[PDB]
Amino acid sequence: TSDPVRQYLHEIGQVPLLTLEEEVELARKVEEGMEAIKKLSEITGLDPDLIREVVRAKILGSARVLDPKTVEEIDQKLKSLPKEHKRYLHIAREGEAARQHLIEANLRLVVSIAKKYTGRGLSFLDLIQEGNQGLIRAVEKFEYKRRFKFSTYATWWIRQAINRAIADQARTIRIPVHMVETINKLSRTARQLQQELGREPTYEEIAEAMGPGWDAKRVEETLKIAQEPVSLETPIGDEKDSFYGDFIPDEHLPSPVDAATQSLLSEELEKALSKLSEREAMVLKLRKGLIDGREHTLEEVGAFFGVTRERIRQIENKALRKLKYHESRTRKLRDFLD
Amino acid sequence: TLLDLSATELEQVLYFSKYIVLDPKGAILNGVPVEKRQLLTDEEYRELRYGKQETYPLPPGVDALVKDGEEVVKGQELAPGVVSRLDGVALYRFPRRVRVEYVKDYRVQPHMNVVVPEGARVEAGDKIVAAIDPEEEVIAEAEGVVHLHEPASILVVKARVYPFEDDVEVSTGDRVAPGDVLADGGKVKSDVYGRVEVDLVRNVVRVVESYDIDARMGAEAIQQLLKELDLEALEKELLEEMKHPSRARRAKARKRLEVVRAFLDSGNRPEWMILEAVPVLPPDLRPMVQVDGGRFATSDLNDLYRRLINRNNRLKKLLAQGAPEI
DNA sequence: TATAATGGGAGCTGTCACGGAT
DNA sequence: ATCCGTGAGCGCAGC
Repeated sequence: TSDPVRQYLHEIGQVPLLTLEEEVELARKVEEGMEAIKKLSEITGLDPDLIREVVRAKILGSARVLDPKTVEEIDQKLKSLPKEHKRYLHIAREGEAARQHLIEANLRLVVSIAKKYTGRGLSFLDLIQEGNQGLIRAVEKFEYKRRFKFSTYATWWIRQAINRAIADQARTIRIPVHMVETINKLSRTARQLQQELGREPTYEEIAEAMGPGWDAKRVEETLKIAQEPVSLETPIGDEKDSFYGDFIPDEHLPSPVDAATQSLLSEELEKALSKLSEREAMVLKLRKGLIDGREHTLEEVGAFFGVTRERIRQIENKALRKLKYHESRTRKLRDFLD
Repeated sequence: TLLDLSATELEQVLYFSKYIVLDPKGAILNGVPVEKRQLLTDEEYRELRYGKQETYPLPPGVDALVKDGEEVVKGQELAPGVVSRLDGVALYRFPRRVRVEYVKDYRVQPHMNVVVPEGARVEAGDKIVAAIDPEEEVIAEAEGVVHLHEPASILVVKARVYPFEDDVEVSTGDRVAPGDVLADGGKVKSDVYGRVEVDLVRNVVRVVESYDIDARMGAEAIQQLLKELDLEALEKELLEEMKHPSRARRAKARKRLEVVRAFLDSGNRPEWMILEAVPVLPPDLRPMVQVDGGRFATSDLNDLYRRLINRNNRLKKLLAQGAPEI
């Protein structure tokens, strides 16, 4: 109980193992039921998924958390069919149940498969949940006409699901599986070099060993993308009294010196506009975007003052120049430029 | 403390080790009737929810002392070496020998399957056995009586038999109760609570002892239970026991009452102790900033929160799709 | 997309005193 | 009685 592994082991360990006769019967019954769903879907004209779910819903029960009156309403129609038509409904119910049994029983393989996919950034149980997820799709597609034992076709979806999951849930930064795959072959080809060369590969060796379109630049580039973030709570010193974030500054937030200088700059800049008329200053405010943050074009400023752009443009120049003269007596604002 | 549940019992419910029944739905386990707030193990919950179905293995090569449709009891044997340790209806499983007596013996194989009931009158051309290859399919050579023997195993299910001739109004999976009409427009009715499994092959509506017991697990159970609790009432009951001679009784009643009173005076609802919407701290307070080295560094909270999301959406999909409870 | 494949893997060891629940 | 969970000095430096 304390060990969730042992718990799943006993939970599925009570489910007997299906014999070929039992397996063939169940898997066959599953297939028949699904096709019966098709025929019953057609006869009803309803959405095949909906009727599959109303059949299952009944199989599972309202115990599972499409209000339940719906599934009853449908089931009423489903049962208002003649005897022959209800036959396929009955078979489809039997198939949904056989689906469940085949799954529940063919899971010890999923364990014996995921036990070798561990140590890849995900725990046994997380991986198992993925392998079971894929297994349901595999059971939904498995055909006994092939005559291959379930283990054969099942493993494909059991390995794909876990392997896909490892590539989907192992990076704090979501990186596409194809990229992960390139990175994996980079390490594979690299290690080959490392063990052969008797030393240690470089950007340029692996690049050529990889093949065409592969250069040293690309190697380092791919490694840069592969770079993974580290924990801020990482221990510093043998005394666990310090952490990384303690020794990491804030660059974003206004630093009192920066905010102080901005307050001073805007004050002095205004004091410079006090050396102009409000028309000259206002023109500059809109044009430079001091009026309301948004800088307004000359045509807009001429729309505000009701003036030809040329006159607005020229008075803006006159105003800037007047500021320059005043500055040539002060140069107080230059300090803020720094 | 509020639900008068032990810490072990809590853990069992939250970590899915034992079911807690919220409505007994007429459930009898070991004779004793089932009550609300009762802890059932998995095996028990199965018997009460589904049924008792045990298959005893027959050593291929020996015939069956029992026949399809017959009923057996504990102390009675299916075959010379295999006995039934239970009573109920017994069904052949994978009969290896089909011998239709044409008023002839035919071998059964793994992939082969049968579509006729035992003791069925047949004529030339009808369908009796099917297989993957119709070239290897068995047909009805002439008029004859169906007979099946040498089953691989016998499923002795504790169920009841309800033969029918008219269309059924019950599909396999449904649950039934004594007197519930099953088929034949009122003629075929139930004889006990159970689960129905229409056998189109044998045209028999079987019912296996089973009720609609509501024995849930996890916080959903605890949340409903907490929501059902009436604080005012529980206060009264604890106060009355605060008048009991035993010192320990009054002690525990006081502590429980302290929790109850806390919820009453505060106005908080015990169900809030169960979480359905988890908050997430403003990302600034738990960031992944870029260090001077150019690398980024994240708080452990981020990897915890993501871990939950991975599991949650995984569950949402699995639930929405529907899949074995296990 | 199919030989068949069906109970895991690694354990931390040289404190202790107190309040609490069982 | 036993077991579980709780705390067990402050800085500075720590490459």
